Formats: sequence, structure tokens, C-alpha cells
Amino acid sequence: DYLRELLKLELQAIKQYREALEYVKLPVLAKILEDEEKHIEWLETILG
Amino acid sequence: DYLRELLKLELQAIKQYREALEYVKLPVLAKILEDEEKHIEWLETILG
Ligand SMILES: [Co+2]
Ligand SMILES: [Co+2]
Repeated sequence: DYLRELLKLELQAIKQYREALEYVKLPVLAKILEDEEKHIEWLETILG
Repeated sequence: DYLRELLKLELQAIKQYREALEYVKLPVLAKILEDEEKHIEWLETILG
């Protein structure tokens, strides 16, 4: 569950860095974004 | 605004990752703190 909630905060993180990338195209949001996709997989493996 | 939002997210995040890293010491989670630690760095720069 805590793992699950970080699984969703990370999820949320994705959708927002997504939109914001969409509107300001700062390369840097780009890189963090990819780090949150990672956090996801790390989470998923740990998770269900 | 979206910048402050992102800021808040990661501050949210950094906070739970810590408790989680607290309750059970899985190096993955700290590996994720350092990431969220870079992002906040970066968010701060964009925020100047
Ligand atoms: Co993350
Ligand atoms: Co982050």
C-alpha cells in the first residue's frame, strides 16, 4: 500500500510533467519525466 | 503555476519516500530519493 501509493504519486507525477512538457518543452522536465517512468517500473517489479 | 505544482508534488514525494524508506530499508527507495532530490534541484532552477 505505501508502495502502492508511491506507485500512484509517481503516476500522478507522470501526468503533470507530461502536460507541462507539453506546454513549455523544457528539455529538463524531459529528463525528470523519464526518471518517473523508471520509478514506476522499479515500483512495479516490487509491487504486484 | 504548474511549476509550483510540480514543486509541491516532489516535495510531497520526497516526504513519503522518506517515510517509506524509513519503515522498510529498501535501497531502491533511497535510490529514488536522490532522483527526486535532483528534480527538486531542477525545479528550483526553473523557478530561478
Ligand atoms: Co519519481
Ligand atoms: Co521527481
